[PDB]
Amino acid sequence: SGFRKMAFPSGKVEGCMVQVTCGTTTLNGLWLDDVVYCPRHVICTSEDMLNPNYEDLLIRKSNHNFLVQAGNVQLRVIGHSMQNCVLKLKVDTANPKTPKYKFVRIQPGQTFSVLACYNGSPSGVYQCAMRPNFTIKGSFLNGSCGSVGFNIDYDCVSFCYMHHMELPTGVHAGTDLEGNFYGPFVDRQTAQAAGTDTTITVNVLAWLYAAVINGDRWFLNRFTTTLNDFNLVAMKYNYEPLTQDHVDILGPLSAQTGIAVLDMCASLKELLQNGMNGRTILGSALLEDEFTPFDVVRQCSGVT
Amino acid sequence: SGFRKMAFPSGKVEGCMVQVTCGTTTLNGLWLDDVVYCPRHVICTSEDMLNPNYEDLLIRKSNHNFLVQAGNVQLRVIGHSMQNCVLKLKVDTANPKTPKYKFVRIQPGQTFSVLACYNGSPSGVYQCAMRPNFTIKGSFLNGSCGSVGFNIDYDCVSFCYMHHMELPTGVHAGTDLEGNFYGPFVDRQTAQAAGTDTTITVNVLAWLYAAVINGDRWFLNRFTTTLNDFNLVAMKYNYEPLTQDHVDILGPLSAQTGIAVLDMCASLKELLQNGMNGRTILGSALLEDEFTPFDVVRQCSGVT
Ligand SMILES: CC(C)OCCCN(Cc1ccco1)C(=O)Nc1cn(C)c(=O)c2ccccc12
Ligand SMILES: CC(C)OCCCN(Cc1ccco1)C(=O)Nc1cn(C)c(=O)c2ccccc12
Repeated sequence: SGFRKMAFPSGKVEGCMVQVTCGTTTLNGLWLDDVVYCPRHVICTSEDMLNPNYEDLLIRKSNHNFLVQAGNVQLRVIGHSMQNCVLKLKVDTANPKTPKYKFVRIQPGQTFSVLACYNGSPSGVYQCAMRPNFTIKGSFLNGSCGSVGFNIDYDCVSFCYMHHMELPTGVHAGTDLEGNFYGPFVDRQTAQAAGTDTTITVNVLAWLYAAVINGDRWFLNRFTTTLNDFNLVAMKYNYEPLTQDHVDILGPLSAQTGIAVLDMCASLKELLQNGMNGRTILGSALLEDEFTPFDVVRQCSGVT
Repeated sequence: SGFRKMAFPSGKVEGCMVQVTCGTTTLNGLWLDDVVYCPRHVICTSEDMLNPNYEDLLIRKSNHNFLVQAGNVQLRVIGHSMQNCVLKLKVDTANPKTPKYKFVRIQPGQTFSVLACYNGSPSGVYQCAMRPNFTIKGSFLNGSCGSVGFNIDYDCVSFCYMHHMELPTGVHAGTDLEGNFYGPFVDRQTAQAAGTDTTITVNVLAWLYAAVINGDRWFLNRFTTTLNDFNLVAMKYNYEPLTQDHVDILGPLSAQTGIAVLDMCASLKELLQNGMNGRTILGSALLEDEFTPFDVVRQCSGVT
């Protein structure tokens, strides 16, 4: 029992972190096989970041201008290319610690772990979610660009995020491992505002199921609702609309607890309308939305 | 910017996890050098757990009765001994992945990361704190015994916790790596109640400093207080008393923000008395106490 915000074990990703330096700019890179992936803004000077033309700036860079250091040893760069907002640096040595991996582009509401790194060295690991406005609420200081987000399925690491930027409001933006930004963000120092950060409804419901499984049941009410009635309330409270696909995904949690999905929706509707009244659920005084239904099943069953 | 509950990178500890089986009981072990450390109740059957006499039960066990599996390969046990509530199994092979390490016994209020494991395989990593009642609020299912808690200082892992038990209230109890339980708990299936789980005041203050550093400043008030006046309020709200040692530890955070420690105490006093009024601090609707002042400095400075 007990329910914690849990990150994946980070070892498989730690073995991939390298430092990439171009000129006087240093950030993190991800070394998989004989390729090092890093944010393309490693080629920029501070002055270039106001309005960079990456294709033009890249012309002034050769293989020998990219310094890649894995631990305290230098990797030889034998090729380089730009794919969207990431640079792929071909090195002469395959990473001996390369885990089985995939590159995946996640949808909003999906969670993942971030291994925050500085100078190619891991500092910590935390769990977060792709917000519905395509930002993440991370913990990133200068030098953390190139840190990655991932999920693990047994022995395969699915990389889903690479850190690029902080918006002026302190929220974070980045790309998938193909270099495509999540959301409308661009790698340029121009003020970019985020859209509404709505609450991930299917994740709140999953966490209410986790709470029932662990014995926090005070919020269970005597009501039910429909998807349409619930969604009227969800819209009022800036919660994402609940679809039958979300209901389907909650099926195993509904089966384990015996609480119909629409009954849990009605309990969540009452929590939104009445508030918590100074009470807590799983040690939180607000409704947690960074656990997917799969995370709850995984944590409550002990998948390794 | 951004402030997250961050665990240490778990790779160095992942390389130490093994599965230990004795008879039909299986749990996790920690392999450092040529010794595997695990909870002594691996020698017990379910019936023995009601009132075990470990010294007597251990007489019926030889080296060949302990099965230690590291990955999918078996380690040869060449010696065994009981130290308090842990068994030390001497193996014929030093763990090639043994990191630099120390065994430390932490004080209440100190935080650490837990690598939850099942069958010697890591499932996840989370950050928690030794509560003032010497329990931890973890996330542990059957099979998680032997999972460890640790802190990392550059390349040295300081192991501070080994998981042994869940109390009937769903909170967790365990030992240091010398086998001494934190608190008064015993490894026997007898109902054991925990004392008052008070809030770690110095950690709440540290987290209020982290909030100011990241721009959440609404709670900053126009008051100051004294240690004695603050402690009258702390006692009323089941907060640990604040000492001058805690004030000393908050010094670097006071210096960085320009907010005197006693001024932050007065702001915390007003939050305790007025509540949050539906507002949040660092995305939390309650006062967080599982960040030490050192964790805040580390996270806000980017120590790797
Ligand atoms: C858009 C994201 C990716 O980067 C944002 C941060 C960009 N950097 C850091 C960086 C990345 C590569 C090379 O330098 C940066 O120096 N920008 C600034 C540019 N200029 C001209 C300023 O005057 C300035 C003033 C204050 C703070 C930042 C800046
Ligand atoms: C005290 C801590 C360490 O262990 C608590 C759990 C102890 N175990 C598991 C275990 C560890 C080693 C061997 O078995 C256990 O089986 N106890 C029970 C004993 N008996 C006799 C019951 O009837 C019973 C009924 C329901 C649930 C648990 C038990």
